[PDB]
Amino acid sequence: APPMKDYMILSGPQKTAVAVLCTLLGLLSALENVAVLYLILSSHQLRRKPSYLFIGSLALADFLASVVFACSFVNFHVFHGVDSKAVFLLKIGSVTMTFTASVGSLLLAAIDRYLCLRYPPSYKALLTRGRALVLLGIMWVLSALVSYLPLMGWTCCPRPCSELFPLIPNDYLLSWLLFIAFLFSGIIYTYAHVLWKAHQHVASNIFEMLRIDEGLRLKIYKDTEGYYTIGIGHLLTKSPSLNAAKSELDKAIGRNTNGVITKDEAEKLFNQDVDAAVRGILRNAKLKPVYDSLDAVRRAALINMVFQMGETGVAGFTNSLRMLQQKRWDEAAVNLAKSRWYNQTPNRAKRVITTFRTGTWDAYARMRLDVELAKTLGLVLAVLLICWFPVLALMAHSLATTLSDQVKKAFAFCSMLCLINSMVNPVIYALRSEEIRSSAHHCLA
Ligand SMILES: CC(C)(CCCCCC#N)c1cc(O)c2c(c1)OC(C)(C)[C@@H]1CC[C@@H](CO)C[C@@H]21
Repeated sequence: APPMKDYMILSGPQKTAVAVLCTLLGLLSALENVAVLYLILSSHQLRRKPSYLFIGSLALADFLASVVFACSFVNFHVFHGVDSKAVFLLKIGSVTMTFTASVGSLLLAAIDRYLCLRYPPSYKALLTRGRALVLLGIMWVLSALVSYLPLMGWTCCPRPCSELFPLIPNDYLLSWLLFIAFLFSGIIYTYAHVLWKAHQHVASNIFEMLRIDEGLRLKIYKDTEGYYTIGIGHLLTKSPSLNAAKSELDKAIGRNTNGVITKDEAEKLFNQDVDAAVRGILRNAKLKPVYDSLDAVRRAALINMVFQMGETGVAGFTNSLRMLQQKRWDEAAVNLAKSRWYNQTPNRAKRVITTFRTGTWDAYARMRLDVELAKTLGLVLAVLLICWFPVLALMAHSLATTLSDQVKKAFAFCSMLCLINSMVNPVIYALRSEEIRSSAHHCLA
């Protein structure tokens, strides 16, 4: 077995360099984690949600790691400290558990977001307050099992020992690294899916715009005016007869629908009405110049208006139409707010008016705050990936070839990044998370 002092390498000023960085970063990391752990339990709206149970569990795994790692790293390297032979297997095992639990905490946070975005109405039933804690425990137990194995019956006896960590073999590290790479593969595969489903909800085009405003329905419905309609506002007949509307439906689809149409039929019939709306605007002397100046987003906002009150109606908004052509967005936004169209349908008008001033689909963005929560995580996962890649790579190199004191020195400075990662992560939540930033004004006082 190799000696304990052989793993202590400090070429003069690098001993006081770890002493100034590791002690400052480790105390500052435990300062932010405690400001997050209490914050989740302090606010009534944050404690109930399962997403914040994984944010809290990360801060819990980070707080304990920030104190256990910074204590034992400065102790062993800077002050040449050796507590006991059994206590060391406890120190290392405690660091191994707290940092593995940070990874696992984020995997559950990534799984939480996958279910939320992939299956949104079935999320609240697929993931409950209890189920999240059951998943937390399972993750914490498997964290402790893989982390304390050396402490238990695993140690390097006839098998070669690791040149980075004392008393631990190459075979156990290989096992933990492969286990951690399995947790990372889980994170990468689950989050790649999270970004794909988040793009689906932020995706906008006119069909998805008017789907919100007009209201999609594959069954025959009645519009505000009282006439029979189908899909995205496709008025069938003004007539009070449903059988007349049912006949009009079979006429417009070319099949015996019996009151129900398919989604791609509603999309077919929609683009049929959009093409017809566009032609109407073009064959309108007052509307065409306005349409000519508007972009792919603002053009859709005008078609939205033509869908609502027809070409002859929209053409009447001469005051606003002049501003839309002159690109005076803010002046048109306030002028349109002074219309009867805003006084009759404020809900829809505000959104339409916004698309005219911003030039963005943000006004029609579904699940925006739940989607921005997935964005927060992405950055947290990026930092995690950045900081941990050099540390794990040196541990992988350790098992394949023999490494000299020059590599051993470099590993100690990479180990400092885990501490930086755990310090940076609660700052990301303190800046992006809107629910945390909104609670930051009330909870602290
Ligand atoms: C943060 C981490 C990268 C976690 C790796 C988990 C172990 C893998 C398994 N299974 C890590 C890196 C370290 O360099 C060390 C760590 C933990 O723990 C203490 C107790 C502070 C050690 C003190 C003695 C040093 C000997 O050179 C190694 C120090």
